[PDB]
Amino acid sequence: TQDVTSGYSNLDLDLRDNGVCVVTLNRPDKRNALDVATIEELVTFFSTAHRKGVRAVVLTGAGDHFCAGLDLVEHWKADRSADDFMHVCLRWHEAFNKMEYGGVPIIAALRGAVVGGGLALASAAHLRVMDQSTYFALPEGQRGIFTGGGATIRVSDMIGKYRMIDMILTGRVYQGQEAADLGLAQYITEGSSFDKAMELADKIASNLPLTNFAICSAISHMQNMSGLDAAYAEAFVGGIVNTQPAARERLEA
Amino acid sequence: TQDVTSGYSNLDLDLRDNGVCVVTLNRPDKRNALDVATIEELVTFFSTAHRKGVRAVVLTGAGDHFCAGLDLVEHWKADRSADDFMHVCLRWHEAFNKMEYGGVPIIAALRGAVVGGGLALASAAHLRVMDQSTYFALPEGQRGIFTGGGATIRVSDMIGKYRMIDMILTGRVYQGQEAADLGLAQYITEGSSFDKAMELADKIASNLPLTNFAICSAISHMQNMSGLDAAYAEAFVGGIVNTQPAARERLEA
Amino acid sequence: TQDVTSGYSNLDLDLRDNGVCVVTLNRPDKRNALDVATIEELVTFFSTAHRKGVRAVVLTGAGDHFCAGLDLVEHWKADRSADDFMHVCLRWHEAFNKMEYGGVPIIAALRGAVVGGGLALASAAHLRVMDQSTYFALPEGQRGIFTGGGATIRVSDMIGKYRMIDMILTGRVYQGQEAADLGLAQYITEGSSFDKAMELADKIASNLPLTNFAICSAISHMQNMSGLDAAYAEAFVGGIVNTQPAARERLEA
Amino acid sequence: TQDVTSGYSNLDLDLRDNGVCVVTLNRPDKRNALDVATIEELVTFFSTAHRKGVRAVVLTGAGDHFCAGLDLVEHWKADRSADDFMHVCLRWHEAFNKMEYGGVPIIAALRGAVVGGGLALASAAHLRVMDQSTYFALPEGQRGIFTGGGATIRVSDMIGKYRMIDMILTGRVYQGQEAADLGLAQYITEGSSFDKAMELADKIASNLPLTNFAICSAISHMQNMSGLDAAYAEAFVGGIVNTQPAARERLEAFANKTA
Amino acid sequence: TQDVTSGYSNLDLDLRDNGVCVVTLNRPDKRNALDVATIEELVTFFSTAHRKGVRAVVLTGAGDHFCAGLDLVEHWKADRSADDFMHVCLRWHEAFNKMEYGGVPIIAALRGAVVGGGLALASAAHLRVMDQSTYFALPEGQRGIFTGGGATIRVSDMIGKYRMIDMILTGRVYQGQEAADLGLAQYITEGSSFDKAMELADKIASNLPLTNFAICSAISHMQNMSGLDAAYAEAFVGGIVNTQPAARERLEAFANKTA
Amino acid sequence: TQDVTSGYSNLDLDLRDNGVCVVTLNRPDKRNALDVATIEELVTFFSTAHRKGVRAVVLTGAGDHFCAGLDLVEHWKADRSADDFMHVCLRWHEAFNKMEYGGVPIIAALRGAVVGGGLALASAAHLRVMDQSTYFALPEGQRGIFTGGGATIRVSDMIGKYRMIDMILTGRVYQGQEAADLGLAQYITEGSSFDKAMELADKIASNLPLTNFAICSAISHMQNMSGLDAAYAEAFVGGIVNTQPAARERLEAFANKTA
Ligand SMILES: CSCCC(=O)SCCNC(=O)CCNC(=O)[C@H](O)C(C)(C)COP(=O)(O)OP(=O)(O)OC[C@H]1O[C@@H](n2cnc3c(N)ncnc32)[C@H](O)[C@@H]1OP(=O)(O)O
Ligand SMILES: CSCCC(=O)SCCNC(=O)CCNC(=O)[C@H](O)C(C)(C)COP(=O)(O)OP(=O)(O)OC[C@H]1O[C@@H](n2cnc3c(N)ncnc32)[C@H](O)[C@@H]1OP(=O)(O)O
Ligand SMILES: CSCCC(=O)SCCNC(=O)CCNC(=O)[C@H](O)C(C)(C)COP(=O)(O)OP(=O)(O)OC[C@H]1O[C@@H](n2cnc3c(N)ncnc32)[C@H](O)[C@@H]1OP(=O)(O)O
Repeated sequence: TQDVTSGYSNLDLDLRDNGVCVVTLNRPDKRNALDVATIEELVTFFSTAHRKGVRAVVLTGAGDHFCAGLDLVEHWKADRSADDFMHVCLRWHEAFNKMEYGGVPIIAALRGAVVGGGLALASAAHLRVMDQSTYFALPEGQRGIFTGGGATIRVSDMIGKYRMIDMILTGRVYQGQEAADLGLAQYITEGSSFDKAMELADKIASNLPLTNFAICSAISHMQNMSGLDAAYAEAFVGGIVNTQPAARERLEA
Repeated sequence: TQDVTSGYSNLDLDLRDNGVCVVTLNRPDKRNALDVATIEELVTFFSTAHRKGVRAVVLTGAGDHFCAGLDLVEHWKADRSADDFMHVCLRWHEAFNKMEYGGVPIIAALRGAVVGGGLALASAAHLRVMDQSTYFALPEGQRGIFTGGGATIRVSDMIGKYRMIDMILTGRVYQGQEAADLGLAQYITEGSSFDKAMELADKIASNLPLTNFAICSAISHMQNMSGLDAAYAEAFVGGIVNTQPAARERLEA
Repeated sequence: TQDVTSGYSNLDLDLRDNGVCVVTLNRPDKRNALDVATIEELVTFFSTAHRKGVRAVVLTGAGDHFCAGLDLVEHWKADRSADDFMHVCLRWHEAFNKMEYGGVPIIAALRGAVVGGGLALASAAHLRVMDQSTYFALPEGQRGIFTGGGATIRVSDMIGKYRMIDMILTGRVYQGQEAADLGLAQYITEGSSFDKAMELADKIASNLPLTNFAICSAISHMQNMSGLDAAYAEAFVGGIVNTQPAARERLEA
Repeated sequence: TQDVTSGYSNLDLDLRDNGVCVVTLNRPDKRNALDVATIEELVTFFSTAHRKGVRAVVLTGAGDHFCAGLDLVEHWKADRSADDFMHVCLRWHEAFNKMEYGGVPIIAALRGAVVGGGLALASAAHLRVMDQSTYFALPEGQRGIFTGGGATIRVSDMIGKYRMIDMILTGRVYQGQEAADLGLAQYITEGSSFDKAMELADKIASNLPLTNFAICSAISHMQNMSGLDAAYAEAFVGGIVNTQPAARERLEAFANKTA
Repeated sequence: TQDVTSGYSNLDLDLRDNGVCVVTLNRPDKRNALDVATIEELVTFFSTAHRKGVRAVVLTGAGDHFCAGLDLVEHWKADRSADDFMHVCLRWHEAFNKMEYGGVPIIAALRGAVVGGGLALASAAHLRVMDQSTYFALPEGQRGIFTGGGATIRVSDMIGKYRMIDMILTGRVYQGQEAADLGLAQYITEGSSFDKAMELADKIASNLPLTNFAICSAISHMQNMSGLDAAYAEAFVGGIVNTQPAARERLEAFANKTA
Repeated sequence: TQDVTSGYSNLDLDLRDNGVCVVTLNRPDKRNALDVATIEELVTFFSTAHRKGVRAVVLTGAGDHFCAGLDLVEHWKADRSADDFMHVCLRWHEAFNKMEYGGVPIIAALRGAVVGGGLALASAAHLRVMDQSTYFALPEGQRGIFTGGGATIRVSDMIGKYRMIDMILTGRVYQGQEAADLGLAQYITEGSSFDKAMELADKIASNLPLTNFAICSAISHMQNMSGLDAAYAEAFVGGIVNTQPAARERLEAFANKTA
């Protein structure tokens, strides 16, 4: 429906009949580099997806490469001051925080380069599916750049603080089974990562809206707390989710 | 001694001469599903084990399956309100928090199904030993249920926040070497997981009570703090543990 | 230069022309066991390395073994009170916290035994390179000792809280590819770990001082915060690092 | 300007030439109770105020009472499920978190009742100015319910965890100088709270945008961290704010004696 | 009832018909010093009070002094090792954490000395009522020792980290209105603190059990989190408490004008 | 002694026979503005004071004003890059964190201006004694800049997050009894703040070294944790401090009646 798919210049959207929305980064000529305009579009989409009824998102990059990172051309031309760039980083965080804590399951279908800000974007999804062409790296460090978008936060949760520091400090590249085993992606396929992502998304979309909402917002929040306080919060999350009428019906079913 | 082993209807206890207590979930006809009464028995046992002198616990399920999770039959019949269930979840947390932070080493000897609330229980032990029949999953999500018992907290520490979200979101199953390598169990055996657990427990029971106490309570607490404040707490833990007379004797020995 | 290399009795220093400083634990006759005097030397070196211009550190042990841990001979002879030892532990933390958050990249070239306090020291480096002779363990637990130096904090980040508890509780030893895959070291070599560490250090030293500084201090700090507050801090770190003139020059370059 | 004050209904907006925007809850016949429509307007306004160039906000309620809290009528009628209401609460948090961490100085000009969700709203502003008619309460318990809008977090920061528990647990009312001294408001006036709020806002709007942004976002974030980690973050905030070109003229003013 | 008040020795218990239970430390000849036996009784009582249906607790000390703290005699005599005493402290925490996070409203009716561990005990209650004879101190330093029972945590929440450090570092004594204003007690009376505590408790007991449970457990937990994460948890607490069937009658009372 | 008071320039040090060391900022003609050289001396002194045996510190400023904050002249002239200044701020934190968590009791004897970084410095001490000439402010905004030295952390702990935001956001000045009551200083005197500080310090120095160390380091660390985790840490702190041999004589003093 146009109410979900229109309004974006750098994203191509395709809403399926079961509520799965394919969100395709659409600047293939620039390897889907993320400029401020695209980030704002991500903020808008992920701020409203839940309320608009989107049941799950399959996030992919148009072309052979998922995302080449922050748009360094725009950055270089903009000749940003430290405060201008700090502000740009907060917009990246607003988009990625809405993805991580927004409650709509996001499954990234990766191909080719998932680098720098592109790895930050991939990390903001709940699930990642990589194929035989996919590789991960934070190569900007070699050119004096500190990766943003919360990669230092999310990639540390994915592969461990020390492997994350190794990646940004050395520009080390991971791919194939090695990358999956490291924790960069939960799924690796010999075929189409898009098709595998759709299979996962369709199954997820068939689950209860509230249950998926809790799974895709409460767990990240609880990981930010002491486990002794998270326990208490979890009891309230379980109280609401597990006593919903639709849930009771499924148990009976 | 009856002072340690009597008083439980759903648990079968066997106290060995070296202080190792075998705690066996004993509802094999229901695949050791955890109902409120069993949870209360776990709260009682783990609230008092340290003060009663138990040196280590080998936790296992009677039968071919460790634990089938929360008792969904009791749940369905009870037709719980959100607040009734929130309260039931707090009891699960009281039992599992007493296990994790209580200071008595717990070694789970797993077999067959370790699912849903059963994985939450297994996660509350310090060590897990799995065998060739053991498998892990959080299958309730497919039926609209959010897993409780702190699995979102402990399993995230075990396998990573994103693999934990993947498990609850998709119902994904892990077993064999793959599960051990993922972080679901530190030990995998080709033989008896109970026998391997006993070997581990006997060695642990031969160590100093206070040292084991600190290992099995302080580390979980320190992980809940900033590493800069945990450092300070660790200095005091080390100060008390490492200057005990029994410790000095062992160095000399 | 003497301004960087002189002043240490238990450490041997070698400053290379590109700012890489080799810091060699130098008590090979005692397997580089760490006594209070050596710890104080580590506090001094790592408190001043950044301001003295050191660009990266290659940390190694003289001889066939990296570090045998806390000096148990000094400990036993000192017959320390709980408060005396608590104070000794705070000095270990001061040294290791200066290593972890000080902003100077530290690459440990490991060989042989990396045990007890020696594993705590290795863990305080950002990167670890192990060879075919390297092994890791926390064997003091068997003799009633709780490992200090923040190993419970850092090793948990490296291999997971539960694998860390397993190591201290059982004295379990890891080595070879198994240890690297577990997360004990990011690099494993069939040749010289010192040579591989130097290769890494030389590449790191060729990067921008400020970028390396942020990578080697900000990430550890952000991991101590809720991801929602770390996001904000990261924006300011990115703002300062990514708008430095030297960075702009490298983009143009 | 039309791009800042247009499109709203429950809120009345007035952008002054110096960048101060007066945001008035405009449902006086309902004592400005916050229903879902009004919360969504607050989410919209505070999500974009900074980027739209608003320099400061004076938040007030039309009529004799600032805000009576959650619209209990809409709530009772909707007969909400626990998940329906949890979702409503998250919208409140989206609005109030944007107010607290958004970087735009907000000064609440209070009058009369500042109760329940109304106190949650007042607490989400950086500064509060109360007058002699202002009174504070968390009467939720009386209705048999729990507060929301982050009142348990913000009011505890304002008056202390134990005084916040006392307020919701007993329904205790605070007003006058006692309320100001307790920490419910930094300013209390014998006259118009609105005029005092405008005075504060005009002075704030005359300061540097970046500096106000940091003050109105960084401090709340640093309070959520261990002080040892917050110190490191503070250094980066100061590094960016304290070396901005716009501050050098003022630093020079001190160098001599013009300042 | 016998299933609530039986089996104790160091504590005297009186369960009133409205569910208010009066818990009295009963060792007046020792100024109610807390020895290990008394702490275990507090652990037992507060671990089960909620499930036993206690609606509110009025905690008080027999005699002229609320509680003189750790039983120094038992302590000195036991000549405890550092690990022995660390274990004793953990039992204190088990009792006091159950009081703070247990969900049962606790109102302390203070008189005379509320010192050392005695202040730790008073701090573990949600509300404190002091009279004109009440005084507060953390004289541990004088004995050459550190406080316990979570006083460094709770008293800092009550009066501020720096005032808490001042108290233990100098042995400074607070009393009267000054103590109340400092944050040591929310209520101060010219008469009987016990009667004022009972008034508070009876009103609290007339509110909804679930609502009081949330107020007396959720707020302390949310203070331990970043405010951004606490907000999410608050939404779930409100979702459950605010949609409970028992609250609808009261919401209706407001819908009209009976309320 | 020469091994404690030698080698400094910007600081004047006087070690008294009872172990109390008077640390005086000695740049009165500059109102004791903290430049990089002075911060490095504070880092050096507080990094070693505990191991050197200093029992307590009385921190004061030469002249009529405690400390005017960051040396704005050096700052303006250096025309620092954001990273240069971030690094300067980290040095400030190294000094102030060593003061707060170092374990050596610090008592600030204030006079006149305690502003900007000067308040950050005063806030890093455990106790503050103000006189009738003392006034507090965070006038950074006026200079178009942000505070530093952890003022956003420590002052928020002292007077409340919202009063701290008010101070930097409006430049509001506090003084007299009002400042003391707000939480800016635990002690206010009609006479000499220095003499009152010395009285406090001498009494503190007469207590046990280990006990003071814990009080002056453990409490700040425990405030950075969830209260449930802090309780466990407190038990270990108490285990070590409360069983120290040196405290038994004092415990015995109570056993009888000599105490
Ligand atoms: C995210 S969790 C949040 C938890 C909470 O905040 S619960 C609410 C707490 N907050 C409270 O419990 C505050 C409840 N309200 C009051 O105590 C009083 O209304 C006031 C003290 C605020 C003002 O008194 P007054 O001047 O006498 O006005 P009133 O009581 O006669 O009410 C006038 C109208 O305002 C209406 N009104 C008034 N308050 C609301 C409302 N709150 N929702 C809906 N309609 C309302 C009232 O119904 C009337 O509507 P009408 O009959 O159509 O003319
Ligand atoms: C988890 S860490 C906790 C750290 C702390 O709390 S340390 C203790 C702090 N707390 C303190 O340091 C408080 C110390 N006590 C006092 O200052 C006073 O006793 C009071 C101000 C509380 C009351 O004064 P008063 O009415 O004159 O009573 P008293 O001082 O004559 O004492 C009467 C009896 O109570 C006894 N008594 C009194 N206090 C204790 C006790 N505290 N342990 C044991 N027996 C005690 C006292 O010994 C006497 O016993 P008796 O000789 O057999 O008749
Ligand atoms: C880590 S981020 C920290 C952020 C901040 O702290 S920013 C600063 C906040 N802090 C402030 O904004 C405080 C600014 N200072 C004042 O408001 C006043 O100087 C006082 C109220 C503190 C004292 O007033 P007064 O007795 O009239 O002294 P004065 O204003 O005549 O100044 C006398 C000398 O002290 C010098 N002086 C005075 N303050 C400084 C300084 N602050 N840096 C350098 N030189 C200074 C002043 O320049 C003069 O130098 P001179 O012309 O060579 O004789």
